[PDB]
Amino acid sequence: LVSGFEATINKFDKNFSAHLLDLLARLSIYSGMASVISRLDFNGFYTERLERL
Amino acid sequence: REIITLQLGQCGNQIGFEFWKQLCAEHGISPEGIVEEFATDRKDVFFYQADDEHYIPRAVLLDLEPRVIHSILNSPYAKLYNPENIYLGNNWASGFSQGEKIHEDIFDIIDREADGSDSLEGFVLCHSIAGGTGSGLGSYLLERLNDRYPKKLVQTYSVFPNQDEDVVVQPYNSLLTLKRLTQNADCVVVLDNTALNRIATDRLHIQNPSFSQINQLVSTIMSASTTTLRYPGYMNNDLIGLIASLIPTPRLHFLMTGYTPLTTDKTTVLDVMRRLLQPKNVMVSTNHCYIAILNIIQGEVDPTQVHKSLQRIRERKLANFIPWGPASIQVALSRKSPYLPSAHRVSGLMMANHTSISSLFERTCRQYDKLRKREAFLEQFRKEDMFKDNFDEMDTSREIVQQLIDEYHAATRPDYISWG
Amino acid sequence: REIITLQLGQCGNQIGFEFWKQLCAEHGISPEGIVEEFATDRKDVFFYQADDEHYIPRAVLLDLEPRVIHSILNSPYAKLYNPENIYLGNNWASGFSQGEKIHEDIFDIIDREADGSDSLEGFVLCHSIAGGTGSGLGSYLLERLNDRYPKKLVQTYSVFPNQDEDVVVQPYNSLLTLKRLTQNADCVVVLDNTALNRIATDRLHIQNPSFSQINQLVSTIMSASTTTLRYPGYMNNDLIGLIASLIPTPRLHFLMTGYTPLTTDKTTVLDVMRRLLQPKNVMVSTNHCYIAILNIIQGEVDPTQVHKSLQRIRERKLANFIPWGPASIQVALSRKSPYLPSAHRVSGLMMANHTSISSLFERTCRQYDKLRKREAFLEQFRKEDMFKDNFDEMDTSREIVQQLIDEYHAATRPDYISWG
Amino acid sequence: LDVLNKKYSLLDHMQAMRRYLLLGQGDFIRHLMDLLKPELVRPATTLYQHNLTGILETAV
Repeated sequence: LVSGFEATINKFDKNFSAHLLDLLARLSIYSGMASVISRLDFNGFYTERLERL
Repeated sequence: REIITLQLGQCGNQIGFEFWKQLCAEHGISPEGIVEEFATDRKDVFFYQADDEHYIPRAVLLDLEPRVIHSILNSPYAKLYNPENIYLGNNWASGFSQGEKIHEDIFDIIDREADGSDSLEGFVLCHSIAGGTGSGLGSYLLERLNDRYPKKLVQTYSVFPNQDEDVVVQPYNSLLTLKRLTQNADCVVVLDNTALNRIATDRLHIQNPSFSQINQLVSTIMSASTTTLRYPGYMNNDLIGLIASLIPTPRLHFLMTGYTPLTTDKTTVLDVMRRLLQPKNVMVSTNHCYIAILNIIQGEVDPTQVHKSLQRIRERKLANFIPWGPASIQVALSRKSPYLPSAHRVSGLMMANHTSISSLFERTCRQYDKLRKREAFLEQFRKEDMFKDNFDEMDTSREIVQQLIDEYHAATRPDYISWG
Repeated sequence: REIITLQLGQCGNQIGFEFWKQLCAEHGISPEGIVEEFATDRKDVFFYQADDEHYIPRAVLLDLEPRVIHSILNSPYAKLYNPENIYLGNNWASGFSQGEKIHEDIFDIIDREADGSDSLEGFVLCHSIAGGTGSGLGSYLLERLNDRYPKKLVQTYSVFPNQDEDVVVQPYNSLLTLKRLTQNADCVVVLDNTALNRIATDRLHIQNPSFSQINQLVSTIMSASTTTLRYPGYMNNDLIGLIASLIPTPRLHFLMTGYTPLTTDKTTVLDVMRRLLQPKNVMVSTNHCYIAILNIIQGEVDPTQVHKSLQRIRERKLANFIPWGPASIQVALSRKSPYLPSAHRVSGLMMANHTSISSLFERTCRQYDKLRKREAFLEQFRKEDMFKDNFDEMDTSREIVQQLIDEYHAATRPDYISWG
Repeated sequence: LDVLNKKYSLLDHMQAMRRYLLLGQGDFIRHLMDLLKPELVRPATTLYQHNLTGILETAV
């Protein structure tokens, strides 16, 4: 029921957060050409959820 | 693909008629229905390609005790469209019951137009919140569309008719209709006639013909919202692809509207960008925060600097998106259509999911709450008592909208890694 | 940056209207408000860049029982500016009480114009000392600006209306208003209509239209004081940088005015320098000594022998600055603006902190003192008794201004290594 | 003389070298010091150079 639903939502939430923070951080080493990274993170709330570097 | 327009209520039929006259002037069609020699864009999103070599518009007019619909009829834009879908109280319960008794033949009108199309993408509804004849009837039939058609999309265009404050049964009808808009609708476009009327009285010297010019404003917003579908563009030329990105949760699906020119009687995209973020440009108006913003800009401009403008707005550091989400302003560019003369052809629009409307929801909630406490302003008609003797539908709408207010406030905060 | 002009009182509104007509003729703007093709300097110090492609001036007009403001209104320079800040007794206590009762909506006018700007640098006040309707009201609202806005700067342009002697309640109003000008103002520009009227009757054959030509003189002094801000120069293009250098102590902040051409119907800077030090050129007139002198010279000259002229004036050995301080004449050069024909375009001005005005303060003090001793010339109105039954505000103003006179005399002497 | 005066510019562009590099336009320098108060008074010796060039591009 929700033992099938919430399990997938929780695991996919955590997996998505990890990999997406990793994409933005591994593009921060490049540059300028630094528009994209924290343009997807409009300077402020969600400057992060997991700290980088 | 092909999208059918349903208009009901007196205000909804008025703004729909204004929109259809707007697209009659916009596209290469006569007031007769025939295609012209200045037609070639896509004309099958709102106009049925009919067999007369006429692009006959898909306009389904429904009414309950009509008055202004007769004034719509004796005009050359009521024989612009005629695919035989033209059909002929003041409370939510009364309109609900009157829609109950005649639901079959007008639903047959809906079915005839539904199989009449080659394809179907969405039913978009012209409505006015607690408009009298529209209210109740529109909620009931909205439930019947969501019941009978689970494969299709429902959009609702709704305005709140208030001459800067007010009807004492209006918060009840808005609460009940908002319950239906929450659980039977996929996207709801909500406007405030108070803020639009104040901006309209400010920008010009219109005070008595305010409603007629408001029809022009709503028609331009509607045409600009569907211009990328009507005209050959790149992205979201179905309704659902346009609707999908702004909504993170199917209960935050109520969208704030924006409009850049404050009167229309040559700039870059940077200027209109830093304009339209600021609430002098918002026509429908803790600190309440955006979840997601979508912008559509239509004008004659050189976009070699939209990326530069995104650079400048990014590091001007004006606005931040939501804690839990890595959201972003979503931007599309289109061209302003010919065949209407408009000085300063740059015109911008924003479709944005904002939590600020929750406060205005709570405003209506507070009004309904105080009238619920006093019980001398529910006005005790027999239709309301016969429809629900216990009035527990108001309690259900109240608990759903209070969960909505809590979900709004928790989505504003980082308590959407948790539940609220 | 952006500086808002507040004009109140009949004399203050008159000289403000003359100044705004002066800048209408000076800059490339119509009597309509629109920018012209002879505009390009900075036009955002006094004119709000409005959305009409009009540089609409920031002119806040306040009044109490207006008479001449209606004559201002029916003129093409009262629709030059209209950002909706136009609003519609003879004692200090009565004007204070009448400003008390209506302070909210005109302070809302101030707040609307304050948030209406992109930025704020200062509020500059047009005033007349004991002008009747202006007095009391201006002191009260000056206190309310200093209370409500501690981050902004307040400048006061004030004239003393006296037809070479006189009102018997005028020394009381000047004493009380001067108390407010001491503790609620950052810089006060004080002029004498007696000395200006005598020089005006001397220089030409104007005796009946003296006040109208005095408006032109005050408008030229005001425009020359802000020319380096309005036109692209080098230094002190904010108000505060201009104000900062002349003031060694925030109670000696009352500045003597000078003006080089005695009529305007080709010289070097040396001549106008050795001119303007001498009191034939001072329009507002122990030996009382300058603390600091600032000079602004605007004319069509070739600016290198200014260092040579400083050499010549230094060793002509005319004037010495203050014992305790290593002060210096401070000099700025600007250009006289086009679009007004002026024979002999060399025009000089001095802004100087002088102790001589202390004597004139003492003159008013002596007048108030003798009227305080006789007590038949306070004229006993009920507003004065109701405002203060004990009249201890006059005693507070008197002790503050006597400490000011002592501070003036001790700053003249080397007793500002000690305290006085 | 004329090949530097009609094909490129020599006289017009030297004026701005006076105005900015030698601080010959102090309106420019005053508002540059006003608007760029926090990023200077707070350490920017760990901040990449292109950001300061980018904020200068709108400061002028």
